Amino acid sequence: VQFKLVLVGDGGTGKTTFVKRHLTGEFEKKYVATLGVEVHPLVFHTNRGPIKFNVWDTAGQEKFGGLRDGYYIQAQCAIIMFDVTSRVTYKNVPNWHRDLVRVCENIPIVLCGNKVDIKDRKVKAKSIVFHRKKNLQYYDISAKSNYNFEKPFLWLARKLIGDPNLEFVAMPALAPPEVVMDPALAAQYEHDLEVAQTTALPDEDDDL
Amino acid sequence: GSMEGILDFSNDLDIALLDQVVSTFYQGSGVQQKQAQEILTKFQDNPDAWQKADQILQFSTNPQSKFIALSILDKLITRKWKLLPNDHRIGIRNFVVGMIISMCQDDEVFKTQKNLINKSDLTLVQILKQEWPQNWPEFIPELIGSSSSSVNVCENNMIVLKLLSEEVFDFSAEQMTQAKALHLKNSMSKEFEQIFKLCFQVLEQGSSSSLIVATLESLLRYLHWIPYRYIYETNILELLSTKFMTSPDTRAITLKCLTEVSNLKIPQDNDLIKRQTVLFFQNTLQQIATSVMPVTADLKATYANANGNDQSFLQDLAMFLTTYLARNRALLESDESLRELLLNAHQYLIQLSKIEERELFKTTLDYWHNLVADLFYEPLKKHIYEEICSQLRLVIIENMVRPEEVLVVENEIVREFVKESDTIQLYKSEREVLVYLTHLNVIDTEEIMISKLARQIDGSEWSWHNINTLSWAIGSISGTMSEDTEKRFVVTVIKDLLGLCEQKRGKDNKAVVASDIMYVVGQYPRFLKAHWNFLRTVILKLFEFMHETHEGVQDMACDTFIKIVQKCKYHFVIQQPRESEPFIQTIIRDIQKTTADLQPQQVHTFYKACGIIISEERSVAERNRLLSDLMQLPNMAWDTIVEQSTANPTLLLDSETVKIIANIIKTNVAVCTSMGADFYPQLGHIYYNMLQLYRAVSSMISAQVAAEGLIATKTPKVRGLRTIKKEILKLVETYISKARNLDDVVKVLVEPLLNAVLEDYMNNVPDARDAEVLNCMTTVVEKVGHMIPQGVILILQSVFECTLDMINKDFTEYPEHRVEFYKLLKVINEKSFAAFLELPPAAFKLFVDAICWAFKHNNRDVEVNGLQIALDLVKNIERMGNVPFANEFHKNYFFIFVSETFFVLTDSDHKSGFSKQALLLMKLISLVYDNKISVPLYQVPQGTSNQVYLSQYLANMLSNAFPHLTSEQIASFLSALTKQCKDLVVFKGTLRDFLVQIKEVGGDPTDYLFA
Amino acid sequence: TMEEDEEVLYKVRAKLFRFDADAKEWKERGTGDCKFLKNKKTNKVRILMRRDKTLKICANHIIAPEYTLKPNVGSDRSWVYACTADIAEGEAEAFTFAIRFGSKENADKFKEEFEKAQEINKK
Ligand SMILES: Nc1nc2c(ncn2[C@@H]2O[C@H](COP(=O)(O)OP(=O)(O)NP(=O)(O)O)[C@@H](O)[C@H]2O)c(=O)[nH]1
Ligand SMILES: *[C@@H]([C@H](C(N)=O)c1cncnc1)n1cnc(-c2cc(C(F)(F)F)cc(C(F)(F)F)c2)n1
Ligand SMILES: [Mg+2]
Repeated sequence: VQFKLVLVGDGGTGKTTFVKRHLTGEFEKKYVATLGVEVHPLVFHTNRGPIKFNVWDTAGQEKFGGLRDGYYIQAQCAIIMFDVTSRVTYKNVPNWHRDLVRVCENIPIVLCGNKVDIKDRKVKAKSIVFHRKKNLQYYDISAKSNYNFEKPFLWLARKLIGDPNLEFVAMPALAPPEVVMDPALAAQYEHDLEVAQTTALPDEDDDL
Repeated sequence: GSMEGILDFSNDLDIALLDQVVSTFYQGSGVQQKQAQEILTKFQDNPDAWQKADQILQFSTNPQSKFIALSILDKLITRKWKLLPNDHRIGIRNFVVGMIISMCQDDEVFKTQKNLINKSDLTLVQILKQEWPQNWPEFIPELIGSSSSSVNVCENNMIVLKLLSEEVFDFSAEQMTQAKALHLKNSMSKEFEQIFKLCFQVLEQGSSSSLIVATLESLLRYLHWIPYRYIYETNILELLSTKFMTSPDTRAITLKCLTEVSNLKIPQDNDLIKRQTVLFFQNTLQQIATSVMPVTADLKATYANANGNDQSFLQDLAMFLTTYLARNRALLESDESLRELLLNAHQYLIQLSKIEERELFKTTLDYWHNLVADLFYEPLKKHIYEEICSQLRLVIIENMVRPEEVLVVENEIVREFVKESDTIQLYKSEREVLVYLTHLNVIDTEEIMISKLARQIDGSEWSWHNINTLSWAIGSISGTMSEDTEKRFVVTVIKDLLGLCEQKRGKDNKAVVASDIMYVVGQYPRFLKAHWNFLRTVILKLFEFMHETHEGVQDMACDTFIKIVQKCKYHFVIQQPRESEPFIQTIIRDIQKTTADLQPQQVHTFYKACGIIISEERSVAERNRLLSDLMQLPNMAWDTIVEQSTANPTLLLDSETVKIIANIIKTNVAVCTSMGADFYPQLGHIYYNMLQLYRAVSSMISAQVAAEGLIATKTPKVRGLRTIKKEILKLVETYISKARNLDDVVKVLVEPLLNAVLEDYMNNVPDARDAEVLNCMTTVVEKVGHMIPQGVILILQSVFECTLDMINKDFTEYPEHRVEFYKLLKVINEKSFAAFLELPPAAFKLFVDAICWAFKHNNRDVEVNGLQIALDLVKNIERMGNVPFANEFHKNYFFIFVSETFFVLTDSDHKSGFSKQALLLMKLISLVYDNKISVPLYQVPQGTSNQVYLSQYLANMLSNAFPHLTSEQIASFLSALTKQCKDLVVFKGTLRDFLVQIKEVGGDPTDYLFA
Repeated sequence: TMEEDEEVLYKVRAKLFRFDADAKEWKERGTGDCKFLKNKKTNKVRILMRRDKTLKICANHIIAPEYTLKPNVGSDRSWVYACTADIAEGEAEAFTFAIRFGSKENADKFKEEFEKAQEINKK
């Protein structure tokens, strides 16, 4: 039960950071431009079963665009991403959209305005209307704060599975094993643990 | 494995190997996929891959492989077409044409290869942009002709025309020069009569839906630009509004066509056109009622059910109705025979407005705001819409979104986590419409609200959702009623809401109802001001909630307190009748009791609200006494902590002491924020010891880095010591930015400040420098810089070079220093430019470097200040006129700024700054074309004008940077650009025309004569 | 769900990290409710933690008695400890974990409860 999801938008808007948060739970602060595309599978557990997305995280910087619209072939859904701290990225949303629906003419598409965590917002809420005429779903999101991070995938999953009441459910939790530590490498986990103890956790001013 | 073989072009291409790489990319996974991807990218990027295109299209069995071949041609056509020899051009044309014809005659390919035929049409369209009509003038005639040969070719011709209209009218601004865009637009316009014929015949004929839907999709595009006559002087509106509304195959595209038709503004004097605008609306609404849904249908349930394309049809319908009615409802409001039409349409909108779908609601709420604003001003309209407005009151009141202020929520009623900002704009838009609807009929709004309320008292309708949405609505209409009706309204509402918290017991009930009363009372300050006995009771009740164990209620009680005080402060400073003292006196006396269970942040808000009150007292002597009373606790704790720091300066080790100091300083910051200039006596009380404590904590931090390494700046202890330093800086900044007595700022504050902060900043290691030092200095320079020229010099010397070295190795480290640094250079450059003149020549050169380094950031905060500094700096040098410093400035730096500006304009990585980059460049060029540079810019024959040398420098500069341009392109560009250096808008157009030409070969040099 | 055969001894909101010893950085793994669950049938106590809105497991492992909570150099509200058999991602991998809480009180109460559990598992 798997669906091809293409992710598009200008460079720097936070596409790869958004996926990676869903893959691993981490927040990558560095900007390493995506080269062509990166494919990751991503599974959600719903009350209607598991749904699997094959996420084609494509590249926003033109000089890294690779096959460009060639990535869109046979996509079943998509996310268009812009950055609400960068007006230029909203203004290009119509260009990504044009190129996406020339290849994929009838697929569910979400428009996501990322980085609403940043105090100085530039793309005002009232100004975000492109999606109305094109029947896109729209959400404010932040990959850094997780604000609404799940809503694009919950929406798409409802549209793909055909069930507006589909919800995410807790995966069942198998008993964990009773493993005793290895005395051969017990003198070794002094070091691995020393490093981690003296590396400071990121973002110590956060509420958590 | 051996997938990389296709990258070797020595041999011929193994098509079957190509196809295996492709299917490994699309259909594979993991590493083989990731490796096939890199192979295909390298294959595509090869400047000769296009030659392999026709053999991939001839002999391949993979549609994806052919797609990728076409992407390779597209790249070649868009960027390098005119460098091809003419024979390859026609070969490529005839190949692409022939593959299209060939695919549209094979009924099986036509059905199953839609993606590949679309890609081919787009490729053909790329060839038209380059070749049509000047080297292909019969394209449109042949296309019309060939449309009779087949139904598959006619259908596909529509796709080509749709993609052509898009590329010419909808997406040409950014991708073509002005001149080329005009040329293709005029060419399409000239040949549209014929195109319309084909499209109108197809639509009347009526083959099958597949051709129809494509002809309509093309029509959607034409309507963005074609003349009104093609719509109103034919029978095409009757077709759209009737025939194609009935079939659901065509109904979606037709509605979108009718929305575009709507949106135009009609010639507002012709009775015929007006009647036609009415008729197509009347036809459309009859087909909806009869063939889709009657006006009573439950569109909320239909949309929730999400069968088929319902959700999209309802959205398109909402967009059609709102679009047409905002433009044209006046066509329906006077003729009595049009009244049911007007109202049925608005009745559909009432039903659309009950769907649960935020974004769809926002779309309809925008229309309702347009309506009710019109009805508040236009004479004789509102009675027409009375029953609509009555229904809208109920819709809005039952779907109020939670306001910012209401900090409780359900998951179990608990506290918020996050500032819902997708909700902030909605609430405001709901409030605005509801406030208008209350003006339009205040009696009906009250009756709705009081009855809904009567039916909560009864438990007849009780629930979290219902009492809340009602309460938020009741709050949101503050200021629409008369003071007298308000009086009786609020009384009733409060009486009823009090009854409700006594009935609904349990910890979750009482938190819901308490948040609702706080919201409501906080929203009616006019009432509170007039009913002092009630105001006093409200405040005492809020003080009570400050001891509540439910953290949501408690945090809300603090915010409600200061929200009330911002509006009613005057009533807390005067002595009220029947009161032994101003109420401020009672609040201050009891502050330790009132605030004892609050978190520190909430304590500081409480003190901030007391400062708002104290600043209402304008007798200086009485204000300063209130201020010292308010500050008694933090000042006794301060006087204690400072005798115990001076005697044996080591107690500050103590993590508890550190927290205590920071909260003292944060308390002063809170009170200073609301008292402003009036805070000065309190600041003077602590200033000298505070600056000594600053030096003392600075020593502690230094000594901990020294003993533990850089990692010490991550420890709780050192972050706490730095918090002390940051808060001291914030307090000083906060005071200085509101001070009215600048003479005291300079004579009392500034010198001890600079002695305390600047060397400590300069001689710390980089990871221990606080960027707040920079922010503090920026306010100092902003507010009194003009009075402290030697102080500004001193600031530069201490922070300029050492900060630059922190931030000039990449664009990412020390982000906050970066931003604060360019903010400080900006203010110094506009207010104390003399500081830069006394800079040594080496350091002035680092300053120019610093400005240019900012241009290259993508971080907009930095970039924009960089461009502004550069512009202001030019103005500053120009103002010196003809003197040595300015002439040596031009000799040394003029061409550095021209070329760096040109770099960021053309590298495609700094688009956000185009407008300011163009501004800077036009200023620079204009300096030379007004002989405001009184010195030769060169080291070339003597007597040469600076204008001639500038042209020469720039032609050489662009020739080496863009060697694929011809000399004539460059020369025409510079001629246009220099001629337009007093006309920013045209200058910008000319730069945009250049940015287009540098992306292709063979740009036409006459394009720069466009203006 | 596979949890109704268990009793909740302790719940707290936390943020969980996993140390990438190759990159030498901590990497967040999830943010949600951290629970101590005591198996009604075996009396074995585990940590189970789920992400807030996807509800995805981000920690599932026995609160072994061999484990020891250490402080992290940057925080007075966090604990580092090494885990040999965590199944949140599937195969029982080994991790160095850090878990941070809203406050230092939350962190200290967690350490108390974590240690009590170790005694219970000591049987
Ligand atoms: N403050 C904030 N920053 C974010 C957020 N999401 C992503 N970022 C930041 O945006 C920057 C770009 O990261 P990235 O996810 O790779 O963006 P991208 O669109 O995938 N880049 P590309 O298209 O070139 O491959 C990073 O620095 C990242 O920390 C967010 O939600 N909030
Ligand atoms: C009900 C009840 C009570 N008799 O005060 C109560 C409920 N919770 C906690 N403590 C007491 N109740 C609920 N809310 C109020 C209330 C709230 C305000 C305030 F929101 F603070 F403005 C004001 C008033 C008053 F001014 F007294 F009407 C009452 N009472
Ligand atoms: Mg990316």
